Amino acid sequence: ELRVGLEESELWLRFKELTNEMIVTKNGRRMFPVLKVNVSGLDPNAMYSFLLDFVAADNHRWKYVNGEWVPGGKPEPQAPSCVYIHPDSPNFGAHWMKAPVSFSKVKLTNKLNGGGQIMLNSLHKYEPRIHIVRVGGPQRMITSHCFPETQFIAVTAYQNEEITALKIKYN
Ligand SMILES: CC(C)N1CCN(C(=O)c2cccs2)CC1
Repeated sequence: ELRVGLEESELWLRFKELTNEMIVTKNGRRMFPVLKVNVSGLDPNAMYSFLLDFVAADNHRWKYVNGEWVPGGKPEPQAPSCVYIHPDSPNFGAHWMKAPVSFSKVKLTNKLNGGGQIMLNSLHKYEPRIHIVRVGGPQRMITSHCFPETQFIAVTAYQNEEITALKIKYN
C-alpha cells in the first residue's frame, strides 16, 4: 500500500494552532515551513512525477480583525491553483523513497507570472495537496494526498506576530 506522510508534523502543528500564514509577492516567495513528504510503497523501478497544488479550503476572503482571523460574508468560487512539478520529476520510485520529498523551491505569488511560481489569492485559506503520477508505464495512475496540518492563509505581510516569531525561531 502506497503510504504518504508529513515530515516534521510537530512543527507544522505549532503554526496551525496559531493560524499559519504564507507570504505571497509579485516575484514569488518560498514557503516556510517547507512541505516535506515521507513516501513508502512505491515500485522502486516504476517512474513517477510529484505534483503540488493548493486547494482553496473555503470560498471566503479572510481579514485579521482585532487580533483574530475572520471570514468575509461574500463567498466566491475559487478556481483551483496551478500545479508545481517537483524538479526531481520524473524519477524512479527508489529516488522518491530514499529521503523526504522536499518542495523547498516552490514560490507563492499574487500575480500571473512567467512560470514556476504558483499564483494564490491573497487572504484566501489554502490546503496543500500532492499528486503522485505514475508515468512512462502503460497504466497511468494518480494518488492524491491532502495535508490539513499545512493549511495557511496567503498574506502580503504577516498579521499575527506570533507567526512572525515562530517563522524566525525555527528558520
Ligand atoms: C517540459 C516539462 C514542463 N515536462 C512536462 C512533463 N513533466 C512531468 O514530470 C509530468 C509527467 C506526467 C505528468 S506531469 C515535467 C517535464
